[PDB]
Amino acid sequence: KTRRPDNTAFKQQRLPAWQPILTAGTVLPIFFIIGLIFIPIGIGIFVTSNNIREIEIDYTGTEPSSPCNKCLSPDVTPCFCTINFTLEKSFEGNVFMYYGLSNFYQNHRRYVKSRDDSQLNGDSSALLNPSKECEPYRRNEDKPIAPCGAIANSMFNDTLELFLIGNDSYPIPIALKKKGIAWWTDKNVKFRNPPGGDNLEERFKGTTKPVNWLKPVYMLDSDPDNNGFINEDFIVWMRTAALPTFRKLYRLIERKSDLHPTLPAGRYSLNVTYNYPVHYFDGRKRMILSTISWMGGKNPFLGIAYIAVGSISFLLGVVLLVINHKYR
Amino acid sequence: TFIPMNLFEQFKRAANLYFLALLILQAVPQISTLAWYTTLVPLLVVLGVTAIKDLVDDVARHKMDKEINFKRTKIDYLMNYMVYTIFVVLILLSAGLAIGHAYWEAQVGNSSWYLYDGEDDTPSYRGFLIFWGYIIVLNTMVPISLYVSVEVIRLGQSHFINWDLQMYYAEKDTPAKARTTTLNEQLGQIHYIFSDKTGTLTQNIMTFKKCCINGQIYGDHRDVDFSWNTYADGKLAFYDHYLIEQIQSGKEPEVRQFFFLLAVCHTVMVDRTDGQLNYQAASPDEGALVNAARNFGFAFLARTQNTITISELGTERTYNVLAILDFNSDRKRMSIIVRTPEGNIKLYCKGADTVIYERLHRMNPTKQETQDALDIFANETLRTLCLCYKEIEEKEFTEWNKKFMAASVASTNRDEALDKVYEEIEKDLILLGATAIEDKLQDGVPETISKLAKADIKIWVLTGDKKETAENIGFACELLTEDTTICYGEDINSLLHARMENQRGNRALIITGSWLNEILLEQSKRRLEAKKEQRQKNFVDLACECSAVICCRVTPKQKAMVVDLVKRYKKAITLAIGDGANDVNMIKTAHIGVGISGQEGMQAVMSSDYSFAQFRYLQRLLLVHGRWSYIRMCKFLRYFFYKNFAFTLVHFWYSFFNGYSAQTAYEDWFITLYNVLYTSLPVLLMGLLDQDVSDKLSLRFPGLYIVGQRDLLFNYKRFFVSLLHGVLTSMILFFIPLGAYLQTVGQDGEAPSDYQSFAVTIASALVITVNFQIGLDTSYWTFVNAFSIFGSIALYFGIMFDFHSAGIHVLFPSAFQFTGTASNALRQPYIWLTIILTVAVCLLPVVAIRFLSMTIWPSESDKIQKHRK
Ligand SMILES: *[C@@H]1O[C@H](CO)[C@@H](O[C@@H]2O[C@H](CO)[C@@H](O[C@@H]3O[C@H](CO)[C@@H](O)[C@H](O)[C@@H]3O)[C@H](O)[C@H]2NC(C)=O)[C@H](O)[C@H]1NC(C)=O
Ligand SMILES: Nc1ncnc2c1ncn2[C@@H]1O[C@H](COP(=O)(O)OP(=O)(O)O)[C@@H](O)[C@H]1O
Ligand SMILES: *[C@@H]1O[C@H](CO)[C@@H](O)[C@H](O)[C@H]1NC(C)=O
Ligand SMILES: *[C@@H]1O[C@H](CO)[C@@H](O)[C@H](O)[C@H]1NC(C)=O
Ligand code: ALF
Repeated sequence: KTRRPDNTAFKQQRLPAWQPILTAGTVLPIFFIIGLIFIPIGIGIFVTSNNIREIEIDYTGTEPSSPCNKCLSPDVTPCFCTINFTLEKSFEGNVFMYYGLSNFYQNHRRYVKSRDDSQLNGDSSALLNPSKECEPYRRNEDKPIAPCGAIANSMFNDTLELFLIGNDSYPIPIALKKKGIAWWTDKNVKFRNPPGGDNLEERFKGTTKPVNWLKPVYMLDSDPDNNGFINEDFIVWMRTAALPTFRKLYRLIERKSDLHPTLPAGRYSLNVTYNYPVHYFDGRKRMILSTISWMGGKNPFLGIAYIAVGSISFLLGVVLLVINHKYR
Repeated sequence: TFIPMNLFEQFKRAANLYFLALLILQAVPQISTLAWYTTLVPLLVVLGVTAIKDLVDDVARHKMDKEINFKRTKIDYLMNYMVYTIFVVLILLSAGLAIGHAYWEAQVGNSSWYLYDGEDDTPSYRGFLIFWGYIIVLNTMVPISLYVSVEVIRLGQSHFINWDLQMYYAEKDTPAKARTTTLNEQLGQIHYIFSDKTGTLTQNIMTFKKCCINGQIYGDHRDVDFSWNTYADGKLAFYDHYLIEQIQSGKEPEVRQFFFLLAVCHTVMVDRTDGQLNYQAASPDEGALVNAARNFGFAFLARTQNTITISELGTERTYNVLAILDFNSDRKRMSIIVRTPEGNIKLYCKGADTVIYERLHRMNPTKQETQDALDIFANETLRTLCLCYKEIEEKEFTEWNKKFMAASVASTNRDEALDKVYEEIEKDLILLGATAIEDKLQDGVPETISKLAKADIKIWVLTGDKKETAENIGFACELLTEDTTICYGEDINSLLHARMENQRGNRALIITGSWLNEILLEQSKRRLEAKKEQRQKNFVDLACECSAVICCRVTPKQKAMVVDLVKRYKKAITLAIGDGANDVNMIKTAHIGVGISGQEGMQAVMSSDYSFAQFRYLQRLLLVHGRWSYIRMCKFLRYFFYKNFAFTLVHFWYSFFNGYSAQTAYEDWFITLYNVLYTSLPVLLMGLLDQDVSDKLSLRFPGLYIVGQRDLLFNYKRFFVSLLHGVLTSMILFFIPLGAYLQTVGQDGEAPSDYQSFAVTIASALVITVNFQIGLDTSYWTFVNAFSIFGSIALYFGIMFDFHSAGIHVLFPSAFQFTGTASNALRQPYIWLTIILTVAVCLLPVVAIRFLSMTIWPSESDKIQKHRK
């Protein structure tokens, strides 16, 4: 028919190769070294997580006997809820200011798509031509809503404030910083304001606010570096969470100059401007104060998991020896 | 034009139209959940390169035509049913989660002000609209890049058959061929094989050794190079001086014309320009038998359109040949009518005893002494032919020649008259005996028959030939041994009848095709139609349980018929190694067609799937190429459905935690490239290089073939195991980050706890989990297999950063939206400490069950592979 097939390892199916065989001497140790590294890391995660001092406060006021049940029906729009809490152990290092929303599905298919991301990117065409993605919130009456979308519309708009009640009983306000809550990339890369101009007013012409927002997106923050679509709270909000019960970094508390703890143990009061209704759909709202750990944050699931799988790796490892010895 | 190529590429295949039906489904913005990119881009690749792999053939044909001037796979049938099984399961869940979402839009959807917007929408109507979303979002449950990958796996695996140096003949220069690059996995699933026994189990190198004349045996040492005349060119060391001197002088008439018949009744292309008087015979028997005559002086000089210059002892006597009764495989004989210069007309005939004994004279002295001779010849693998003549009065030739002239005119059709005219005069003939010529088994055939038999491939030999040459050759190639009990066909009629009124190491049997159809029997009609069909299927059950059965005296028409029966009425996978024009029929019938080059025409070669030169090469075709091809093929499937079911089903679980709304748990582009870029290479290379054992060890242990035939390594259940193990895996990829995402996962100034980082972590733990899964699957870790796996994972991470880089965002902000998610999710020790956890939780139980299953139930390869020798 044809000439000789040229003799090569590839064509003759005799390439050089290693034949990894799963003997006892190769599977048993990988199990233990996993079981002897998942336990100590699991212990490391767990102890550090339990070493993180944290306090969680639920201020939705839906249950009776809470002293802001009045805010469930704000006959007058601004309703203020006050909660007193005491810190048993001082926080060391900077402390993170949070908020949470339980049973709030920010990840709904219809909900997530509702965003003209190109318009969140400051695309001049996208402002006056919101995508069909944010169809129901394209326009208010005649002109299109710039922060279009259900998500941008439905922005968590409370104001959680922390006051330290000293021995004199006079509230001492606690410093909270509104910068550096979002990622570096999101501030400068994903989320951008429109092009040109100097003032955000003239830049957002021919566009109304979302129906839910009380005020336009022009002056969301006094600082010009944190107003508009680069608003820190917006970026944290709009950057949809992965679960119904989620948590979001609200503000920062950096370390005080003095050697004293950032949040000394004592009695503190939480004065929140209730503005977000979550009782309609069995939702909640929370505030969480947490101190930094050099190895991430309080994640008992990972710590408990590594103990759990790390042990099972050892239990799997010690199980395998008997079968090997019996069938030697 | 190239547009017609894709038109039929879509309609015939179950899934190629599926994803076309889906593309319009994602086209309308009403139900646009997953963009058309998700299906269009992987649809072009699967349809694009698949056309390229076949466009080369068409381009080749166009060139060859200008300057000069259907088999389907068992695996193919399953995959079509699997896509249907994905269709029902996908739509079952698309409605199975429509009930769950139906409530959610009423209880939680109505009150949830952040979702309601002011358009009247019933809780069940919202369930209807999403029912398209569930279909769309989980569209990639059906593997888009399957049909492309199957073709590439077979095309590569077919070229190893062609390229094998150990299936390449030396003197003929005839490498193996894979004509049909479409059924490679079947070579590993072969249950039955079929052969011709001439050119298949023999060399076709025929050298005259013995013959029978007047019932006497000639060719035995008694009473020796041929140096007495110029015609008898010395190339055949003969013996039996009696025969040598019997022709020198005192020639008997019967002995005289005997060698004359060999030199006249034939169709060779005689040569005289060389001066050596060569022969070039289209059929091996005529060429060798004619050469015997010249060695004995009866040399054939030349032939013209109607005259022949045959010579005898230098007495060049020219006969006028008027008609030729050609040989075709169906008639199994040849005859010739010639006019002697004296004035008479002489008729000579030759061929098999069966079709010539049906036309014996009323009584001949050479009848029984001939009959007891051929078996003696055939008892040691001699191809014996009966040679007989007749002289007819001129009056007999008168009426017999007009009907030729009627049949001689070509016109549009001339095929039936020639059949009837040949038979009627030939019914009576005068016999001499029968010749005999040896064709020895080609080397290595006993090995392959022995080796394949231990691989549990049932081997049958189909041949219109002696029921003795193959029966004696069978023991000469290990086809049959002492244990098997070959019995004649008389008992089969009684035994097969006996079981019928009841209903109203190896086994073998010896039967004849002339009698084979009697078993098949080739209100009463319906009863009788099922009467023979019950015998038909039952007999094939008496045959299917056999690794050696002698089905012989079967014509071309009866070759394909037998391959039909077991192929249809057993569903067993059939290969056929064949020879000559006579076997082109069955080689089409069998699932795999194989044809040996031989020396009887490139007919079976050109009407086959995989063709090579020697039967011994059948070893590496099945035990090395077919066996690896199946393991390479159906290990690809197990990983290929797995990698997709474990891929989409994150959509299922993430649906429970987003209002059952069918949200994408992955980046938009992670669905496109997953089937074509992130898991396509390592499974393909495994599909071309995965040797569970070495080629030398593959032939040393034929027992590894049991996997393909029994189809153990892949079943219908193993499809769901790849689903359930994909359900379990999809949970782990989803819930392990979920538990790590419910709490803080390193929340700081750079606090990744969002959905995008949730998607990246799931994607990262996916490719590593599956690309380590294929790494945990490859038994033959070549430096390219290792490159494919780590290159695949490196490829996933390599372009993810590009996809997540700030540069691509400006390119397509609305389509490439994940930005800095990996760079903000893969720098956290917690996330990697979670990906390691998710990857570990994904693989350690897999490693544990692979080891545990390997320990409690070691595989055939495993037991063989534990040793270094
Ligand atoms: C803080 O966010 C909440 C969202 O939970 C805002 O409540 C929403 O306010 C808008 C109007 O600002 C309501 O839309 C419509 O208001 C008109 C009156 O202008 C009323 O007639 C309509 O029936 C409709 O309510 C919207 O309904 C309301 N949200 C809900 C769940 O009812 C709130 O205004 C925001 N406040 C601040 C200070 O940001
Ligand atoms: N060219 C031939 N001419 C006459 N008889 C033949 C010829 N070849 C084979 N035979 C005889 O008729 C039978 C048919 O041989 P067959 O197997 O059909 O040919 P092949 O296998 O070489 O293609 C044989 O048993 C033999 O006795
Ligand atoms: C909370 O503190 C305020 C001010 O100190 C006080 O008026 C109020 O009664 C306190 N409520 C409770 C429940 O302690
Ligand atoms: C709480 O905050 C509001 C808003 O600034 C303020 O008016 C009020 O005096 C504060 N203290 C309360 C409500 O006890
Ligand atoms: F070898 Al055959 F017909 F007997 F092709």
